[PDB]
Amino acid sequence: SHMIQQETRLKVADNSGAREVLTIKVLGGSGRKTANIGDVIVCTVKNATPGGVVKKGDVVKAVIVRTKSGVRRNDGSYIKFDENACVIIRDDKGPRGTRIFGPVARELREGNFMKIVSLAPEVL
Amino acid sequence: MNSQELLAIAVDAIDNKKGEDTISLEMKGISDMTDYFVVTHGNNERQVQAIARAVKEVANEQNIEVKRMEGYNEARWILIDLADVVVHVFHKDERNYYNIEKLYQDAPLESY
Repeated sequence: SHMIQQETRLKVADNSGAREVLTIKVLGGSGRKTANIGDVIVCTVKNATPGGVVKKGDVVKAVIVRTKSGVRRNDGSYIKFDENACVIIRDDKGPRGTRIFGPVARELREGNFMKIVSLAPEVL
Repeated sequence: MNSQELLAIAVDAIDNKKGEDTISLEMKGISDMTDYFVVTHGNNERQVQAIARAVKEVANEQNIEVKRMEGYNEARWILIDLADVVVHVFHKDERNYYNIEKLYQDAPLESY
């Protein structure tokens, strides 16, 4: 029920080959150590699917797309998800994979992750 | 203007730079984020960058703010968010990988 920080494990919500990562660093000019929706992180792949492009042990960047310690909108709405989840991303922010699994938070569009939004089945 | 005529404008800009296999999807039933998805491609990384700029320019020229361009530099998949309408420009060798059309195979598709 708790936030995303170094050494926290996360499910991967795309077809990249990564199934579960281990956060090693929250990126962001604030230097702060909490990651939430729309934040980019560095992580090491700890579980991968055979035949995927992304393999166990790789170091990748990923954008947080679901957090089980959610964030509050300008609306005063507060959204939460049942699990922590991210999407492995390229350096320009396009997804490594080609498919997204489950719901992603709409903040990604303002984050310039609108590619991930356009592939995602559900936007909350 | 409404998304329909914004749609019409974007495809004209795409047809201007000889955008291939250009289709629109009606996303109204299916999404809150936009009304139309446009999908087209070019044969080389310059042409994909040109079709993108053409979509920006013809949308500026009528005073629509291009809200963001994503992947413009790499020129493989350039997403141009016009908010009401979202235009995907693909490198010929990348389009089939993503297969936007088949991901939304129940959205009303129109081709040009």
